[PDB]
Amino acid sequence: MEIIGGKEVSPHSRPFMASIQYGGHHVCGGVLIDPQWVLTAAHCQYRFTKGQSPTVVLGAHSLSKNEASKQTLEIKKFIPFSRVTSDPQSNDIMLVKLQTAAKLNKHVKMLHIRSKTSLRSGTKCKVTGWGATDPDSLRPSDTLREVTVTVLSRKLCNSQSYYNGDPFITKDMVCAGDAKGQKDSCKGDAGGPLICKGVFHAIVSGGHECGVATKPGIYTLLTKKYQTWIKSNLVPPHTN
Repeated sequence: MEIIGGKEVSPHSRPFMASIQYGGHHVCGGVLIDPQWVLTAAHCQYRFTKGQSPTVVLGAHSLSKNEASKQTLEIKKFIPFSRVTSDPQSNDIMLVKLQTAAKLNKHVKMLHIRSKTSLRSGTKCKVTGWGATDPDSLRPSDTLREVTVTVLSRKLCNSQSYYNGDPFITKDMVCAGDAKGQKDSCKGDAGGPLICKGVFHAIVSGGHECGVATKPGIYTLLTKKYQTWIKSNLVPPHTN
Protein backbone atom coordinates (compact mmCIF):
# COMPACT_ATOMS: atom_id res chain seq x y z
CA MET A 1 0.00 0.00 0.00
CA GLU A 2 2.67 2.48 1.08
CA ILE A 3 6.10 3.15 -0.44
CA ILE A 4 6.28 4.81 -3.86
CA GLY A 5 8.91 6.47 -6.03
CA GLY A 6 10.31 7.04 -9.50
CA LYS A 7 11.54 4.47 -12.00
CA GLU A 8 14.46 4.31 -14.43
CA VAL A 9 13.24 4.67 -18.03
CA SER A 10 13.89 2.55 -21.10
CA PRO A 11 17.37 3.59 -22.27
CA HIS A 12 17.07 6.48 -24.69
CA SER A 13 13.28 6.63 -24.57
CA ARG A 14 13.45 10.44 -24.05
CA PRO A 15 15.74 11.39 -27.01
CA PHE A 16 15.18 15.06 -26.22
CA MET A 17 16.75 15.01 -22.74
CA ALA A 18 20.01 16.85 -22.12
CA SER A 19 22.47 17.07 -19.25
CA ILE A 20 24.03 20.41 -18.42
CA GLN A 21 27.51 19.80 -17.08
CA TYR A 22 30.27 21.76 -15.37
CA GLY A 23 33.62 20.05 -15.55
CA GLY A 24 31.95 16.92 -16.84
CA HIS A 25 29.62 16.81 -13.86
CA HIS A 26 25.84 16.92 -14.33
CA VAL A 27 24.17 19.88 -12.65
CA CYS A 28 20.84 20.15 -14.47
CA GLY A 29 18.30 18.92 -16.92
CA GLY A 30 17.33 20.51 -20.20
CA VAL A 31 15.29 19.89 -23.33
CA LEU A 32 16.67 20.10 -26.89
CA ILE A 33 14.14 22.13 -28.87
CA ASP A 34 16.17 23.12 -31.91
CA PRO A 35 19.45 21.92 -33.50
CA GLN A 36 21.48 24.52 -31.57
CA TRP A 37 19.38 25.42 -28.51
CA VAL A 38 18.57 23.85 -25.16
CA LEU A 39 15.85 24.97 -22.76
CA THR A 40 16.60 24.76 -19.07
CA ALA A 41 16.13 26.55 -15.74
CA ALA A 42 18.20 29.72 -15.38
CA HIS A 43 19.12 28.70 -11.83
CA CYS A 44 21.33 26.15 -13.59
CA GLN A 45 24.05 28.60 -14.56
CA TYR A 46 26.80 28.70 -11.95
CA ARG A 47 27.94 32.31 -11.74
CA PHE A 48 30.83 31.82 -9.27
CA THR A 49 33.20 30.48 -11.90
CA LYS A 50 34.81 31.86 -15.04
CA GLY A 51 36.15 28.36 -15.58
CA GLN A 52 34.71 24.84 -15.27
CA SER A 53 34.13 24.15 -18.97
CA PRO A 54 30.31 24.18 -19.43
CA THR A 55 29.15 21.31 -21.62
CA VAL A 56 25.91 19.75 -22.81
CA VAL A 57 25.46 15.99 -23.14
CA LEU A 58 22.89 14.47 -25.47
CA GLY A 59 21.85 10.94 -26.43
CA ALA A 60 22.75 9.58 -23.00
CA HIS A 61 21.13 7.17 -20.55
CA SER A 62 23.87 6.64 -17.99
CA LEU A 63 25.65 9.71 -16.70
CA SER A 64 28.72 7.55 -15.97
CA LYS A 65 29.07 4.80 -18.59
CA ASN A 66 30.24 5.41 -22.14
CA GLU A 67 27.64 5.27 -24.87
CA ALA A 68 27.55 5.13 -28.65
CA SER A 69 24.67 7.64 -28.46
CA LYS A 70 26.16 10.39 -26.29
CA GLN A 71 27.02 13.75 -27.90
CA THR A 72 28.94 16.44 -26.01
CA LEU A 73 28.61 19.97 -27.38
CA GLU A 74 29.86 23.26 -25.97
CA ILE A 75 27.79 26.21 -24.81
CA LYS A 76 28.14 29.26 -27.04
CA LYS A 77 26.24 31.71 -24.78
CA PHE A 78 23.74 31.43 -21.91
CA ILE A 79 20.56 33.36 -22.60
CA PRO A 80 18.70 33.66 -19.24
CA PHE A 81 15.38 35.46 -18.83
CA SER A 82 17.19 38.10 -16.76
CA ARG A 83 19.41 40.75 -18.36
CA VAL A 84 22.99 40.32 -17.11
CA THR A 85 21.95 40.25 -13.44
CA SER A 86 18.57 41.80 -12.64
CA ASP A 87 16.46 39.92 -10.09
CA PRO A 88 17.62 36.28 -9.91
CA GLN A 89 14.23 35.26 -8.52
CA SER A 90 11.10 34.52 -10.58
CA ASN A 91 11.30 33.72 -14.31
CA ASP A 92 13.50 30.68 -13.72
CA ILE A 93 13.81 29.83 -17.41
CA MET A 94 16.85 29.86 -19.67
CA LEU A 95 18.03 29.16 -23.20
CA VAL A 96 21.39 27.48 -23.69
CA LYS A 97 23.08 28.37 -27.01
CA LEU A 98 25.38 25.63 -28.33
CA GLN A 99 28.59 26.08 -30.35
CA THR A 100 27.48 23.75 -33.13
CA ALA A 101 24.15 22.18 -34.02
CA ALA A 102 23.87 18.60 -32.75
CA LYS A 103 23.69 15.49 -34.94
CA LEU A 104 20.09 14.30 -34.95
CA ASN A 105 19.58 10.55 -34.79
CA LYS A 106 16.99 8.31 -33.09
CA HIS A 107 18.57 8.64 -29.65
CA VAL A 108 18.71 12.43 -29.98
CA LYS A 109 15.53 14.22 -31.03
CA MET A 110 13.75 17.49 -30.33
CA LEU A 111 10.73 18.23 -28.17
CA HIS A 112 8.23 20.86 -29.25
CA ILE A 113 6.99 23.69 -27.06
CA ARG A 114 3.33 23.86 -26.03
CA SER A 115 0.90 26.03 -27.99
CA LYS A 116 -2.85 26.60 -27.59
CA THR A 117 -2.94 23.78 -25.04
CA SER A 118 -3.60 24.69 -21.41
CA LEU A 119 -2.95 22.82 -18.14
CA ARG A 120 -5.74 22.15 -15.64
CA SER A 121 -4.80 21.34 -12.04
CA GLY A 122 -5.44 17.71 -11.14
CA THR A 123 -3.80 16.43 -14.30
CA LYS A 124 -1.30 13.60 -14.01
CA CYS A 125 2.07 14.69 -15.41
CA LYS A 126 5.50 13.09 -15.60
CA VAL A 127 8.88 14.60 -14.72
CA THR A 128 11.98 13.38 -16.48
CA GLY A 129 15.58 13.80 -15.45
CA TRP A 130 18.56 12.56 -13.48
CA GLY A 131 17.44 13.63 -10.00
CA ALA A 132 18.65 11.45 -7.13
CA THR A 133 16.23 9.54 -4.88
CA ASP A 134 18.06 10.20 -1.62
CA PRO A 135 17.31 13.59 -0.07
CA ASP A 136 20.85 13.28 1.25
CA SER A 137 22.49 11.95 -1.91
CA LEU A 138 25.36 14.28 -2.78
CA ARG A 139 25.39 12.94 -6.33
CA PRO A 140 22.64 12.96 -8.98
CA SER A 141 21.00 9.87 -10.47
CA ASP A 142 23.22 7.82 -12.77
CA THR A 143 20.47 6.50 -15.03
CA LEU A 144 17.71 8.68 -16.53
CA ARG A 145 14.48 8.20 -14.55
CA GLU A 146 10.88 9.41 -14.44
CA VAL A 147 8.40 10.38 -11.73
CA THR A 148 4.65 10.82 -11.94
CA VAL A 149 3.14 13.95 -10.44
CA THR A 150 -0.18 15.74 -10.09
CA VAL A 151 -0.69 19.38 -10.94
CA LEU A 152 -1.77 20.98 -7.68
CA SER A 153 -4.07 23.99 -7.66
CA ARG A 154 -2.58 27.44 -7.19
CA LYS A 155 -5.27 28.22 -4.62
CA LEU A 156 -4.15 25.24 -2.55
CA CYS A 157 -0.47 25.69 -3.35
CA ASN A 158 -0.60 29.34 -2.27
CA SER A 159 -2.28 28.39 1.01
CA GLN A 160 -0.74 29.04 4.44
CA SER A 161 -0.31 25.27 4.58
CA TYR A 162 2.03 25.39 1.60
CA TYR A 163 4.22 28.15 0.19
CA ASN A 164 1.83 30.67 1.72
CA GLY A 165 2.88 33.46 -0.63
CA ASP A 166 6.66 32.93 -0.47
CA PRO A 167 7.39 32.15 -3.16
CA PHE A 168 4.00 33.17 -4.52
CA ILE A 169 2.94 30.97 -7.42
CA THR A 170 2.07 33.38 -10.18
CA LYS A 171 0.10 32.66 -13.36
CA ASP A 172 3.29 31.47 -15.05
CA MET A 173 4.34 28.81 -12.57
CA VAL A 174 2.76 25.53 -11.56
CA CYS A 175 2.89 23.10 -8.62
CA ALA A 176 3.11 19.33 -8.59
CA GLY A 177 3.67 16.52 -6.11
CA ASP A 178 2.18 13.44 -4.41
CA ALA A 179 -0.91 13.27 -2.20
CA LYS A 180 1.35 14.51 0.58
CA GLY A 181 1.93 17.52 -1.63
CA GLN A 182 5.67 16.96 -1.66
CA LYS A 183 8.43 16.72 -4.29
CA ASP A 184 9.84 13.34 -5.38
CA SER A 185 12.87 13.96 -7.63
CA CYS A 186 15.86 15.27 -5.68
CA LYS A 187 19.38 16.42 -6.56
CA GLY A 188 19.93 17.26 -10.22
CA ASP A 189 16.34 17.23 -11.48
CA ALA A 190 16.11 20.96 -12.09
CA GLY A 191 15.72 22.00 -15.70
CA GLY A 192 13.99 18.84 -16.79
CA PRO A 193 10.59 18.90 -18.50
CA LEU A 194 6.99 18.55 -17.29
CA ILE A 195 5.21 16.51 -19.93
CA CYS A 196 1.48 16.07 -19.37
CA LYS A 197 -0.88 14.23 -21.68
CA GLY A 198 1.97 14.03 -24.18
CA VAL A 199 2.65 17.78 -24.22
CA PHE A 200 5.77 19.64 -23.10
CA HIS A 201 4.17 22.12 -20.67
CA ALA A 202 6.78 23.49 -18.28
CA ILE A 203 10.30 23.40 -16.91
CA VAL A 204 11.37 22.08 -13.53
CA SER A 205 12.22 25.11 -11.39
CA GLY A 206 15.44 24.53 -9.46
CA GLY A 207 16.39 25.24 -5.87
CA HIS A 208 13.80 23.34 -3.84
CA GLU A 209 14.11 20.85 -0.99
CA CYS A 210 12.86 17.29 -1.77
CA GLY A 211 10.91 15.06 0.61
CA VAL A 212 8.89 17.61 2.62
CA ALA A 213 5.10 17.34 2.94
CA THR A 214 3.18 20.42 1.71
CA LYS A 215 6.20 21.71 -0.24
CA PRO A 216 5.53 20.50 -3.83
CA GLY A 217 7.74 21.25 -6.80
CA ILE A 218 7.43 24.56 -8.59
CA TYR A 219 7.46 24.60 -12.37
CA THR A 220 7.93 27.37 -14.92
CA LEU A 221 5.01 27.32 -17.34
CA LEU A 222 5.71 27.81 -21.04
CA THR A 223 3.24 30.70 -21.16
CA LYS A 224 2.87 33.15 -24.08
CA LYS A 225 5.25 35.34 -22.10
CA TYR A 226 8.04 32.80 -22.65
CA GLN A 227 6.91 31.64 -26.10
CA THR A 228 7.44 35.18 -27.24
CA TRP A 229 10.86 35.26 -25.57
CA ILE A 230 11.80 31.87 -27.07
CA LYS A 231 10.64 32.86 -30.54
CA SER A 232 12.72 36.04 -30.61
CA ASN A 233 15.99 34.32 -29.79
CA LEU A 234 15.46 31.37 -32.11
CA VAL A 235 13.71 33.57 -34.68
CA PRO A 236 15.21 35.15 -36.52
CA PRO A 237 18.47 33.11 -36.45
CA HIS A 238 21.77 34.12 -38.08
CA THR A 239 21.35 32.70 -41.59
CA ASN A 240 21.44 36.08 -43.33
